[PDB]
Amino acid sequence: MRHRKSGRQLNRNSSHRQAMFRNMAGSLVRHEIIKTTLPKAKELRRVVEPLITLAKTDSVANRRLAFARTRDNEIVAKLFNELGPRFASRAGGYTRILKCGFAGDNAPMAYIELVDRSE
Amino acid sequence: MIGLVGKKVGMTRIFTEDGVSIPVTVIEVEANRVTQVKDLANDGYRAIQVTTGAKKANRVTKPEAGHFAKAGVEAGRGLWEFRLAEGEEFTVGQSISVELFADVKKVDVTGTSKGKGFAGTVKRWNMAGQMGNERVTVQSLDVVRVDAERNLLLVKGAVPGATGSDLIVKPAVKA
RNA sequence: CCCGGCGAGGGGAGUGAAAAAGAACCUGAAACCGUGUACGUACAAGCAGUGGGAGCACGCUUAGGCGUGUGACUGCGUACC
RNA sequence: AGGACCGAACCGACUAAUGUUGAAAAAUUAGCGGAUGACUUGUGGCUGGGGGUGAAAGGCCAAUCAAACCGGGAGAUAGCU
RNA sequence: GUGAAGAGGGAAACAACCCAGACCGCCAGCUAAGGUCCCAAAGUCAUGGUUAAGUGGGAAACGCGGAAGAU
RNA sequence: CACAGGUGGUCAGGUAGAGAAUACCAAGGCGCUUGAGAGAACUCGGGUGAAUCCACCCGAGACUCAGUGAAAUUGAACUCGCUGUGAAGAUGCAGUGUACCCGCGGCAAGACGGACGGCUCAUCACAUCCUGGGGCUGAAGUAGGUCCCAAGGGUAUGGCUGUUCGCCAUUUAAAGUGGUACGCGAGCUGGGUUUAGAACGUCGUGAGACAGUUCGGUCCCUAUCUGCCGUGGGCGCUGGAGAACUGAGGGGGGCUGCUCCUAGUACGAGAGGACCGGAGUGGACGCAUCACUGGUGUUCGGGUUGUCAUGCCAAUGGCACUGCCCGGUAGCUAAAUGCGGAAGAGAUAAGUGCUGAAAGCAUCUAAGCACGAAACUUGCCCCGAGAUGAGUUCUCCCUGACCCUUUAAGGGUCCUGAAGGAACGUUGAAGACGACGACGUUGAUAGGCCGGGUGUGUAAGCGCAGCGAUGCGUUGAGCUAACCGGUACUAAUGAACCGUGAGGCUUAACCU
Repeated sequence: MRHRKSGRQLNRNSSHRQAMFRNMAGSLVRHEIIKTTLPKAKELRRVVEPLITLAKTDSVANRRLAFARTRDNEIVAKLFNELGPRFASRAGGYTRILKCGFAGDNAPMAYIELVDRSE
Repeated sequence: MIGLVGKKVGMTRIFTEDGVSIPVTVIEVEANRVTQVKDLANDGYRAIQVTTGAKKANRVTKPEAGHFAKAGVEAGRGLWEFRLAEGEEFTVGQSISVELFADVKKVDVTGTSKGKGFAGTVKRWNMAGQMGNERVTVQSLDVVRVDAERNLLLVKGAVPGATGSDLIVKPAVKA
């Protein structure tokens, strides 16, 4: 503990944290833009980027894994058809964080979106 | 006599011909070049300042850049001092290799303990206070192998601190 | 009329002798909370006051040494029923 | 048929902890005990203060009992702060 | 006799120890106990003596010793 | 109090279920009154934008827990230690020493915090006891009494007496003796008294009390400063600033069993029998590490019982302690060890000594004049110039102008804004909060990706066999958070604030 540790404390149940991560990832892949605190945005990016990278390759196993980790038929249907080819030539950095001004001393807020988000 | 400064990279085990496992620590010892010489007449005592590593010119402060340019040497990551044993005197810009420890077989290692949170009385003494960010000196340690071309030094047992820390190796005063 | 949020509240103009009378509304001190004016305090030990005591701004006899606030230091100093 | 056994609701505070201006002027949590019998409970009424009640702790009688509250004796009281 | 009902000065401190009974004010001088190296105001004053252990600056009986005292 | 506590009856479904119990579901109700903010009027310096009328945001002063806000207490506090006196341990009296001002996290030498009694491992003496190791006592054994690093502050029966109790008897692992208010009645309790009800009677004008009666019974509060440890904001070391060290002072530990030969040598008639501490070998404790020897590792894989869902299977996700187990990445620990407590030196009590008397002897000393015990200090590991006596060394920067006065450690205005720091982001092996290391386009600081490593175990699909289960090649496959070397794919942009503009007075030496 306190040495070479990844991930904030995030005091809560592990299952609740996983459900929250899945919900935020689904929201991001659906709307391609979210407003949330910097730690939450970073956690969402960390949890979603592996899914996007896996979705780059179209296969039955990849689709099944995405469905298992997302539990949304519509979301997986959207994936492997648009996001894949859109970011096929890009390795990493599929999401960007923009500072939307302010709390400053209570909790920061920022927008998390895709590299393009359109076109 | 004089000690060098190295960087910890890792620790592993070494097997001898007879088949004995001895813990060793990976320490990279860059050639320390003397930057300043302090004498009795001016500074009041005999000493030599040693610099190791390198830093980007952007982050190097102008006073430090001027001090390094005075000695005509590249700017390093820090400065260290060692007290001479009334022996031969070095000169500014004289690079020092790791050959000195190649014929001593006994060295002492000084490092910085890794930081840790507040510890209870039982944890510390078995008085509460700050743990880590403190000196750690280990003596009576014998160098296992010395590699001049690789600048790699091995010492029996472990050494203080974690990977990437800076340690100081000095001749074993006790004898 | 303006700021304010199309509220509350505040600032102007007017009425009002007076708004240093605005519905918390005659006269308006203290304990308590902030700002400004002048001074002491980051090498200095105890009922925190008493005399001496260099200065710091101002008004005085328009200097000639007085008073409006402070004492760095120094002799003395174990509150009341 | 069990003052029978295990085991829900339910009942007892028997034990430990939570607090002693508390969440409550005696309550809460975790175990323990009974769980067809001397069981419990919804509602209605009776037993009244030198008294009633009390499987006798002189327990309880409106969060108080070795004799409760209100107004009068009483602006009471020997001694005392 | 003091305090009880008296201030002040000295004994380093202190209520019973010594001098000393404050009407008030004045940047004056002289005494008592106590001091005159400093702290702290005053002779590092003068003469005749004991003292080598800091006894002074804490001690009984007893043959200089006796003599061991409190973070 | 919209309280967390209490309130009597009826409606009583599905699955695995003997069950109205257990776990999830049908219709229905909820995600809880602390977890989380805007730009906060106004004021300053700025850059950006069509050339008066200005518009956008940053770096700041001005709110901050998105906050109302109570709590016993409080004569005034500028609230240090030691020694002596004191109605008796003096933060306040006399003498002496130390300490920069104001905060934060822990430990209580103790504040006589505040409103009798013993149950007391942390600093103390007797064997102290919230359950480590011991040494002695011609101890018959167990056991007492004597001693160490030490304070089980929850507990026996009893004489002197009042009981746990102040002296002690039997004591076992203690039933226990005071320092600190016997550390707390800011813990408990009465177990006998003055005090929960009886209780012989008392000293006592009375108050006040009877450590005297036989049984005794219900005792309250949310760290105020202070001492120690660590860590912060301001200021000063005299122009400012960044680094590296000397050093006045201060911090804690010097434990202990065996053997090899040295040497069965010396000494010693014989018996007897070392100095040798020359080298290795154990245990208690301290620093540090995870490659090795065990755990955790609710973030990783696999197996499995019930239940809801993906329209059904295969296969998955949610719940049942992480639903229950096999493990286990990095990290954190000990159940594992590299080192440590040196060697040596100074002065030492006792003791051992070169020449040597006074007083033709003697003798450790009178003259010349030397060693030495686990005692003391260096030597071993250190911090430390707030040491105001404020140190030493190296380096970087400012080289302007004008006006006025009460004409000097003077004041004011325009411009300049150096080195350095802070402001914000990535962040860490730094972290309660501060603070500290590295980077910010002149880049691997963080995220992801590439290949590898560890872990887990034969993922799904396909065709065959078994008329079920299930197996075969696909396949040492799939997945892998924290590990390794690169990748700018993404985020740290151009920037802006403080901080200056030649540095006071006196004196000695150099050309004027």
